[PDB]
Amino acid sequence: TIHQHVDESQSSLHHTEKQIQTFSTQHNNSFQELDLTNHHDVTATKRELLKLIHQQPATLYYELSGPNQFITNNYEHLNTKNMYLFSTHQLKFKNSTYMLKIYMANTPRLSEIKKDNRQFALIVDQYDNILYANDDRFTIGEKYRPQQFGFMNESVKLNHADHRLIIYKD
Amino acid sequence: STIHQHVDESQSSLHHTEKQIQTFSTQHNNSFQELDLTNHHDVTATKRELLKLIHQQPATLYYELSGPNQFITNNYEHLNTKNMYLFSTHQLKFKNSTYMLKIYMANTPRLSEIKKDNRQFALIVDQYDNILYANDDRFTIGEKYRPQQFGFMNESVKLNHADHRLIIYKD
Amino acid sequence: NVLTVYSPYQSNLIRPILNEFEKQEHVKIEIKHGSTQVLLSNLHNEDFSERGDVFMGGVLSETIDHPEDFVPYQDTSVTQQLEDYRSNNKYVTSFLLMPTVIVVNSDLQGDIKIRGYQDLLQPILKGKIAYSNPNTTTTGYQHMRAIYSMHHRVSDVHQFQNHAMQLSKTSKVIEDVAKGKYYAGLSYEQDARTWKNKGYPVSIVYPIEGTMLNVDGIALVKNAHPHPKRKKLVQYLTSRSVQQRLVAEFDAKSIRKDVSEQSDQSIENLKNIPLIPKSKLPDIPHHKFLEMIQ
Amino acid sequence: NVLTVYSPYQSNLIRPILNEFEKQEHVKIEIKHGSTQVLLSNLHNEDFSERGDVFMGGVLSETIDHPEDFVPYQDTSVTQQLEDYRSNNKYVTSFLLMPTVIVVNSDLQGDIKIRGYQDLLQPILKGKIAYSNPNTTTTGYQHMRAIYSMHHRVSDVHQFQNHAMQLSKTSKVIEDVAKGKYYAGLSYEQDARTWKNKGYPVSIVYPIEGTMLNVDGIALVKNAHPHPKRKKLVQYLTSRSVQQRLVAEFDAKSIRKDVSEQSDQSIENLKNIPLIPKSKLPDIPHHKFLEMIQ
Ligand SMILES: O=P(O)(O)OC[C@H]1O[C@H](O)[C@H](O)[C@@H](O)[C@@H]1O
Ligand SMILES: O=P(O)(O)OC[C@H]1O[C@H](O)[C@H](O)[C@@H](O)[C@@H]1O
Repeated sequence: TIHQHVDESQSSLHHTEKQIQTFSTQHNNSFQELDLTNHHDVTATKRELLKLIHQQPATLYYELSGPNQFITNNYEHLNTKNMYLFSTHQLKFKNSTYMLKIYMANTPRLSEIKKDNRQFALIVDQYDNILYANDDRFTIGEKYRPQQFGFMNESVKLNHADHRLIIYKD
Repeated sequence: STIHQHVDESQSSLHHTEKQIQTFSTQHNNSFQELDLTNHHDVTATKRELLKLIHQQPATLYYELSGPNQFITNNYEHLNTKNMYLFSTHQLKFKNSTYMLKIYMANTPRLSEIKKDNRQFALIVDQYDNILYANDDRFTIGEKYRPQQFGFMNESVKLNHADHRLIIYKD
Repeated sequence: NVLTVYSPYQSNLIRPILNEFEKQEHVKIEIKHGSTQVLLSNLHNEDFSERGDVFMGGVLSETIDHPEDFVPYQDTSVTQQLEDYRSNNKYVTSFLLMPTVIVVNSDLQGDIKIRGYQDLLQPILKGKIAYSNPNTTTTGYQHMRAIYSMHHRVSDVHQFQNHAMQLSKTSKVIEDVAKGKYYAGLSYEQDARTWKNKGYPVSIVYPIEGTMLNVDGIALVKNAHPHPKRKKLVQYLTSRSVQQRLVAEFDAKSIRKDVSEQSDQSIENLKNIPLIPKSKLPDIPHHKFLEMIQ
Repeated sequence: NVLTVYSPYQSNLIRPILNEFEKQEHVKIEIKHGSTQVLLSNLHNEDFSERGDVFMGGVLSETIDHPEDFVPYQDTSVTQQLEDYRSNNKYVTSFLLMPTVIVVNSDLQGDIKIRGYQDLLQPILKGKIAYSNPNTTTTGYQHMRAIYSMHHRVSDVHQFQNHAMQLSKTSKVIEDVAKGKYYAGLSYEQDARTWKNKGYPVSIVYPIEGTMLNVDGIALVKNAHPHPKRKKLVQYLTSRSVQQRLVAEFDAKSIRKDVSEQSDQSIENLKNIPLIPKSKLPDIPHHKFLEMIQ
């Protein structure tokens, strides 16, 4: 059912967001000793980021940007504008501050319920801005108007922001 | 509103678009043989004819006229033609060399509207089940459509210009 | 709670700015898009209780036929706006400077010279140029005023209209010119640049006989229950930071003296555009001018 | 009407060439994908009447446990194929040469030296390397023979297995190494190059102790109604133009002297790969080797 899938995805997203915050807090002291102009410290940072990526169910892409680096696991250069921006952090490294952005392209559960159940997913803020979609009739950055559509839908609020996850079936 | 009505309307629209291309190529055989595409005036005259051809039909069409020194196109946004329906390919005799003309269909209003309003998607496949057009993200142009693998409400018809089938379907 | 905005602007220009105002002031903004005069006429027949709050876009200081549909208000930042273009209309606040332009398809042009309104009357261009309905749009109406201002001849207006194809929507002109349906068209600066920046073969021409400059305005709509943040919205739209963002991200021309222009490319700055001087502008009122050229 | 092909190959390698055979011979080809031994075991339990026609991919000349499920055939193209890699198996025709490789994630590697199987046993790599099931896959099985060929020690095979994570699918190894879940993995050349060419941080390592070369084969499947064009397909797959296309468009290593062996861009041709010589290759039959290392 849509209701069962809405609960599962919200719990999975809330867990994933807690692990990211726990990761950043527990690596605060470690990152301040790593200078990202050194090839060893870049490798050590990539190892920690990729380890974090594969501890979560969702398909996540990180972007660590600064003066000398644009470090990412988006090796195929997929358009991050079509992804859910999930967290943004300014991290203190030995040599400079670095911005860490984590994007969610999908989750295995949302992709499966789209394939097997034709249930699509939207993430919108309190002003109806579309922040995530896996249905091509919706574009991230545009407005969601629920009165324009008649699909069975159920929504739940995400904990990390004033965002709503909407799972629907046409 | 039905799939049956939309397949008939889309098939008629596609046949009309293709017949304008065929009539254009037939009627412009001798005209192009007098045009040298290394002359900028003849390039302008060719672009005028191509753009005029585009706007005599409803579908969103992109042309590619390629040869020595030239790649002439109205794909100004550099959209990926691999995600478009290759609709016709012709070798044209110009004064200075032969030039290949390809016409791609990115979409047509009839297929785009029924996708938005009715959630009815469109496939174009050849006799070997190669996907030649799709507006559904679960299907990729160049891959195989395996009918035995889906439960869709669908209706199919053959297009006149090739061994292609238009399939309109709904979940 | 919802603040409704009437606007002939394209969504790509105002939706981002209005989205930021939504987040800052905790209000949802709904936009009604349409031709300027169509929005104004529907607003006029709309009952007092159901009307929106703000009208932004179009030459409001000169084409509002029903001033009783609006509330007098004046932005406190008027003293920071360019003196040539401040509003003389109690109901309107100046917002942006928008040059009207001729758009030319460079793939179709060839050797055809198109430098202004006179070049458009070449017999080679008959039926191959487009414009929008002057009765319903700001752009079509302002262009007819520019054509009339050349020699003050209604025959020049009629000669062009019999030479061109009239379209219902202003944005349809730039789309069909950019896509190669017409050799040229009558558009405005921001719409022309939207399609030129996407790669379309669009050349932007400021008519040499005199370019009509639009002073876009903002007006409060007279309704039963005005939204408590609508005057704050007017302040926001005329603030320096927002005007600076409009020039930086969208190449717009600001109404404020403090904010600097950004043309470099494509073209032009305001000083280098052959604008119709304020003394040559026809002073015939909107409705009366439209009926005169009917 | 339909010619059914069993193949452990990835679709990206064989679907294009089989599509060209479809148009050349006016026949529909359907592919059944899966691990090599899973396809063979399911083929064995598949009812005689419903079986497919052709098996392509995998080391068929050495890992077909049920020869009664296939029909002997001789490709007329053998005289142009490399003499060291022709089939002595009555049912199999040699098709391609596929080096087995170690794939290394260059984002994770750092200073960890990885040049062969022995380097994979470094304690820092414990639990961070992956391989596919040797009982069901060609790739996992061939790698276990390569590890055994080092010193002819079953303990070396067990030592690696206790050090690595076993996956069910061969292509899951390269995907999870490329995406950063594992530091290294046991894969094959064509799969490794597919992900390296997509931009993933994949380094292809030919084990310094001896690289196992796979002689991929083609076999006709024993069925009730063989497709009349299947022997033409075998000739097609071993034909010069098709082998040349596989080398040019897909960087495969041809079985034929005839095709020019174009090795550059990424990674080696055959001469420069430290292949396990014919004297060190274990001659233990397939099933017996699997039980021995159990
Ligand atoms: O469709 P319209 O009524 O012509 O309005 C669309 C645009 O055209 C004019 O040129 C104005 O400068 C703009 O403020 C207006 O948004
Ligand atoms: O999944 P598998 O059984 O490992 O088969 C996948 C591939 O691996 C092997 O290395 C063979 O060289 C290929 O012919 C085969 O297609």
